[PDB]
Amino acid sequence: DIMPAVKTVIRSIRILKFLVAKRKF
Amino acid sequence: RRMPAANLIQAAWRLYSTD
Amino acid sequence: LTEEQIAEFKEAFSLFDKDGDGTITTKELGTVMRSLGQNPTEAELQDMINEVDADGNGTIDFPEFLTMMARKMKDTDSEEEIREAFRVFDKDGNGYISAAELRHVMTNLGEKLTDEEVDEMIREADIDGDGQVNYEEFVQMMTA
Ligand SMILES: [Ca+2]
Ligand SMILES: [Ca+2]
Repeated sequence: DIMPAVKTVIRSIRILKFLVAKRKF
Repeated sequence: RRMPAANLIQAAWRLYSTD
Repeated sequence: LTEEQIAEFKEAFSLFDKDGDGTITTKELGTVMRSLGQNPTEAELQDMINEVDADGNGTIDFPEFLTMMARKMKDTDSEEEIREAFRVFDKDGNGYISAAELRHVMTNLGEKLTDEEVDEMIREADIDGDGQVNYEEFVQMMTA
């Protein structure tokens, strides 16, 4: 079952996206 | 400014929403 | 430490580190994003990696990846920044913003919010249902 891994991948990209939008603001 | 501010709020909401 | 948590983070790391050298490059981070329908620019991919790249060597290793996963939105300045991002649209300085004014700005501006995503946001942001969002309290709720 790959689903927990995939959910974690999505969360990690959203963390990166959040951290960049914070740097840019 | 407005766009980078919208970006931050959007990104924060979509992260909070992963749960 | 238990191998429960070790399991999911290692597997997740491997989905990025497809070449298995122990590090996530911009090319690999971008590949994963593109495979999820995203179209990042290389500049975006660099900026992302630079936010968690402790040793400045330009890629993400496993400790950096774990550290990032744990940190989430707990960064000390995260409430200040997100809340200051709110103030921008709070014309009057009360610390409040109308629901309607939040949905306006959220939907209209860049990285536009889905009509669903904004519906969920407002339902969590206006707890009274009067149309007034104490955005500090909202930010304090998002920032665990
Ligand atoms: Ca690699
Ligand atoms: Ca590194």
